[PDB]
Amino acid sequence: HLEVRDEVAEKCQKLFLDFLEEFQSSDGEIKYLQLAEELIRPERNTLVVSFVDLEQFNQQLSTTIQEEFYRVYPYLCRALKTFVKDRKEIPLAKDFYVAFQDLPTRHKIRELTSSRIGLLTRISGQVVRTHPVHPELVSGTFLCLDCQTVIRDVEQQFKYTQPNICRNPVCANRRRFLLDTNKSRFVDFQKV
Amino acid sequence: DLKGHSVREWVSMAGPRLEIHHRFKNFLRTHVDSHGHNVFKERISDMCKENRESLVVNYEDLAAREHVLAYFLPEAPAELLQIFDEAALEVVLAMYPKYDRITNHIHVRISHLPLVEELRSLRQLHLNQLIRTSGVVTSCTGVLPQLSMVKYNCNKCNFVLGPFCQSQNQEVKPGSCPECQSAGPFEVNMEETIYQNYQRIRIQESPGKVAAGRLPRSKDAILLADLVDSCKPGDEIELTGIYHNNYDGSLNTANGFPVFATVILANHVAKKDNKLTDEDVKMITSLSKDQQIGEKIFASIAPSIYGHEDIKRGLALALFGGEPKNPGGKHKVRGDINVLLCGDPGTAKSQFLKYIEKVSSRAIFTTGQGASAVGLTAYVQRHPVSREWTLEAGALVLADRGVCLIDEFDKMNDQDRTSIHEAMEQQSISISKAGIVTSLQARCTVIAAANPIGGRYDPSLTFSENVDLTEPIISRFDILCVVRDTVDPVQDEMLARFVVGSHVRHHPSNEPLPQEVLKKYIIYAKERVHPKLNQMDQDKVAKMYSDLRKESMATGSIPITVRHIESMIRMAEAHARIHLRDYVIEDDVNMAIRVMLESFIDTQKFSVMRSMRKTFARYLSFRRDNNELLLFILKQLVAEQVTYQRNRFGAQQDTIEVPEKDLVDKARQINIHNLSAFYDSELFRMNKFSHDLKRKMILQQF
Ligand SMILES: Nc1ncnc2c1ncn2[C@@H]1O[C@H](COP(=O)(O)OP(=O)(O)OP(=O)(O)O)[C@@H](O)[C@H]1O
Ligand SMILES: [Mg+2]
Ligand SMILES: [Zn+2]
Ligand SMILES: [Zn+2]
Repeated sequence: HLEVRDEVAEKCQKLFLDFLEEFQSSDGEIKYLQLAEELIRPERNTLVVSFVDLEQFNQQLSTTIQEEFYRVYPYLCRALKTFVKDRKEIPLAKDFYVAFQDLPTRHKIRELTSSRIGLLTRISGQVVRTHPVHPELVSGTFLCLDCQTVIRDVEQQFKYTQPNICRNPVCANRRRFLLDTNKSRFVDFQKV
Repeated sequence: DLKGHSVREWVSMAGPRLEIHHRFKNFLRTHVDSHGHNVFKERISDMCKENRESLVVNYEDLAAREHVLAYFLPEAPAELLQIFDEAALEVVLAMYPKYDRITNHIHVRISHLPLVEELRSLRQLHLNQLIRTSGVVTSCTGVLPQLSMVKYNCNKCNFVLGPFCQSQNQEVKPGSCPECQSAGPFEVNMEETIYQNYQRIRIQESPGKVAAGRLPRSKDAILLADLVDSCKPGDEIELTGIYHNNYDGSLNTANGFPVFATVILANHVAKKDNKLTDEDVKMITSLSKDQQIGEKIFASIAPSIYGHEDIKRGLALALFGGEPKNPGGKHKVRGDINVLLCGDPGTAKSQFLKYIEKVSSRAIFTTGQGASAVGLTAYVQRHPVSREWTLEAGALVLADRGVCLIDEFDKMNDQDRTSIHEAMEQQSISISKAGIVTSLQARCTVIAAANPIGGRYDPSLTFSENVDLTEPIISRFDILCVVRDTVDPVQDEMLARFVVGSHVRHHPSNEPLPQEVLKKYIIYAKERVHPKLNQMDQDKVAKMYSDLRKESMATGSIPITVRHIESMIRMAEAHARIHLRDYVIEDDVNMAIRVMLESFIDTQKFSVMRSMRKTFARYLSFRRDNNELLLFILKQLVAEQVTYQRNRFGAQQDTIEVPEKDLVDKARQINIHNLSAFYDSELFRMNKFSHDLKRKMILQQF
């Protein structure tokens, strides 16, 4: 009914925004403000934030980010989006991404077990081959071919995902959908 | 708020919709009745008390408090009434938390809408708008169940497709099955579906309103879920509803022009009449002890008919009725007092029957002609308006526990005659028509009016050879009222004053007791739930009937029979019931004997009638104040004198007079000897009478 709130992710997002607008470098100025300055530029959409700083500022926040990275990552990106919207004049629809660096611990590729699924890890390997850069659908807006209702912002989970059901309840359509490419959003995607 | 574009979509929009919702809650919570009486708290309270799921909101009050909602209400009433229903549900659930398991939907009925349009004036301008109209319900379907929240079965995998709202506009048709994704056939799951009550009525303009010479117009209306069975064919109602265009009727079948059928979605129905169970027996009983309740009751029937007091006694007796009884289960005797008024024309017989139809509960009216809605005989056929195969049980069984009023009794069919004979002898009607072999009960009291043969009652003949009814039909009546019309200047003048007065006081630019008012009269007659009983005076009755037999054989008369004493028992029980006695007192028996004897004597031809009047004056004069007896005598004397004058002189001398000797002789004949009370009586003067003592003459100035 009231859009059940992921309270862990919401708290993580608020604390991340606080770290963003409050953490300061050695000289004493808010470093990620100076770094989000570069992020106004087109072709610029990732803010690289060091995990050492995140540990220094808020230990519980960094632990939550490390332990539940996959569920809270969109909220970290939303916090970055609000962090930059007020400062500057970005396009409304631009998407911003957060990159973490300097994890103190490194895992072996043998150690990438099913207990590490969905949590922040750093690995080292040797690049064998890189594929081309493609656009990847991250959320498509679909049209029901039965009742012409637009189901919007259905999230792809690394697979082409159609809406489970048509939003129109007297239409139980689960097969016949049309993607609206111009109404959908993509990300740059490379498989290596 | 206000509008920046069309009202329907403006109040559909989320912002203004929510504002309207909050404002209507504010209204329902904060409306006082000009005397601090918080109307809606108590209204919700009593509605929940009796589980009514419908809240009536006065449009005057809504407009006075908040005029923007009132101005938006008739422009887009579908949306506004939806909002109002949601807000009413919220306010009720806030006031009563436990009422969600009673109805889960509150209907708001808008009252006293000022937009009163007559049916002939609805146009395409009015479409989708809340209108108020008035008219007469002409037809009404039964309450039908209509799908409300319909669950469907996928009859390919049996999944139950979730509840879909059923709008009034179109059939809800599911798309795919959520599980198996079949478009294929579905069916209503009638166990998981919830239904709502549905009823179509046709309402036409009241015939009084349609005036110039033109035909009345009718509209269909749809009553839903609380409004059903609030009307009835014949009711005059006020209808508030949405003038509706868009469901499935548009004449696309090239059957003609692309015209649209319209309906009114009724939102509020208000009948135009009074609203039959008694709570104060106390007043009835207080009147019962009045010791003169009988004469008040008799004077209280047919108040708009002048005179005819004997007919009024008979009709009151019949209206109260006697005691049915059936020893063992094999000797049925009715308690119904059937009354037959036979009288020459223009003597208020039909007015008497219409009065009885007005006062009696379960009275139905029928005629010997073909000019009636109900007919005496039962038949089975397809109903003209319903199209529905119906056992059209006759007017004799439609009045099974009440009274059947048959006007123009002598002008019946042979079929009608055998029907009335069966109902009035067996108190049942036997069908053998289609495949229907049934017997169905007609325990009515029959009150009939007939005309004499030749249009004038001839007292030279007996009642039987005056009326054009067979003996078996006449014998099944307790009271035969011969309504004999004569020229009497005083009675003519009183009647003329009466009727001209009725014409004066009903212009469009506008005897010893007081008649008991007709509403408490109806209530008093509802105290026929006290069955009663007698243990009084068999000896006098038996000798009365033996002497009646000997006189009735000693002349060539219609003989008294057992039937007459049983009718006397019925009448005595009826008279005792008038007094709520619970027992039959000797004056009840004496009054019953008087009524039975008067009916029996007047039935006789003139000679036997007069001889019997002489030889039974003792019985016939009970409860007569000896002023009426003298008045009858004096009137007969002066009438004989005027019929002498009109013949010897052709014309009559005004200020007719008769000598006191004749009156005193007749008074000694009836053993009065006291005429001073008569002379001083008001009855004397009211009949335009006077006498001169020194003249020794009594006179009538006209
Ligand atoms: N005694 C009376 N008091 C008041 N009105 C009377 C009386 N007698 C006759 N009328 C009036 O006379 C009119 C004729 O009455 P009504 O139609 O009842 O007579 P009727 O006996 O039915 O005649 P018919 O035998 O021709 O049917 C009525 O409008 C009635 O109001
Ligand atoms: Mg008549
Ligand atoms: Zn659909
Ligand atoms: Zn199915």
